[PDB]
Amino acid sequence: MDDDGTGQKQIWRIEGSNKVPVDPATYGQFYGGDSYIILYNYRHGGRQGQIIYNWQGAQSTQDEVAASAILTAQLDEELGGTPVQSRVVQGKEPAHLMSLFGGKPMIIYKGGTSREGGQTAPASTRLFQVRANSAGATRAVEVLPKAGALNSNDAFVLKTPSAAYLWVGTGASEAEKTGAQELLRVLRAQPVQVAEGSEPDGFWEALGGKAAYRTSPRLKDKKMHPPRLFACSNKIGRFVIEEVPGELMQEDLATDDVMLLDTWDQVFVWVGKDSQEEEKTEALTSAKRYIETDTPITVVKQGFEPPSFVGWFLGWDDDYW
Ligand SMILES: [Ca+2]
Ligand SMILES: [Ca+2]
Ligand SMILES: [Ca+2]
Repeated sequence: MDDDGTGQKQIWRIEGSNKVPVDPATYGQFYGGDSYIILYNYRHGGRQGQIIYNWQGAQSTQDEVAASAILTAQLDEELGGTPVQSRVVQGKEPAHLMSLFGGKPMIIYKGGTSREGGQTAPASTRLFQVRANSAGATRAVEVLPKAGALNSNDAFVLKTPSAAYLWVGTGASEAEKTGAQELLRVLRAQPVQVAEGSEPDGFWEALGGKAAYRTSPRLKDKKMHPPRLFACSNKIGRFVIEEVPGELMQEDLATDDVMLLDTWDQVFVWVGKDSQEEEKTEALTSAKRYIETDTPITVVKQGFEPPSFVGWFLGWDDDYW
């Protein structure tokens, strides 16, 4: 999409059965627990156009997904059936959508709203994982503030009532460091700059104590064969393996299948709890063959993943399943 993302946009959040305007001063910040509709009006190549992006946060509920479908059909009809329509799940945003925020990162908070609970309040201590893709599109995703949530490949922002830290993994890019700084501007906090390996005591204390975290030779590498994830299933009646594009999200791990994560110097074979034995056997055979055409093969089970695996994902919830 050659359009530059600087057209007029309106953003609404699904709240119950309605779409509700988002504060225009916070465009670019979204709750991961919610669904949104973005109406983007632009002009490119001498012609006007409109796109509706329907963005589904990773923790948004089925009720909100269904509500969004009604709301977008309504909007579509209101506009006379003119917009291009695009459905996007968190982590799978196209470059064009990432460009709508003036070069700022997409910031994804924990929580959101629901019919029952209303708007959740922010935690007093917060941790965000800041990751950029190869193209430079940057996401700052809120996670639980524990030492184990860190990964060497990315930048992190840690905000507490009394302090703020910008932790920079050895593998973190300048886009990630910049994105972390933009997040800190939104949080209205001035950071202590912390490099991986020289953390001050206050940093670990703020996280509830020092602990091992998500690291490996490849996670620590700054240069970047960037890791590829594959879904392995025999559900269609024969065994096949296909790639999972976009940012690597925990939801991409199919609990009824086997997943291959190739980090180049290692291939993980992740076994879903409801996957059949044959899917593991064939995934192991396929992985060995991939490797041999041109390296550890590490088997991991759902719910028992090692930090070296979990570090490649953008956010991880220990109680996801
Ligand atoms: Ca919600
Ligand atoms: Ca990174
Ligand atoms: Ca299966």
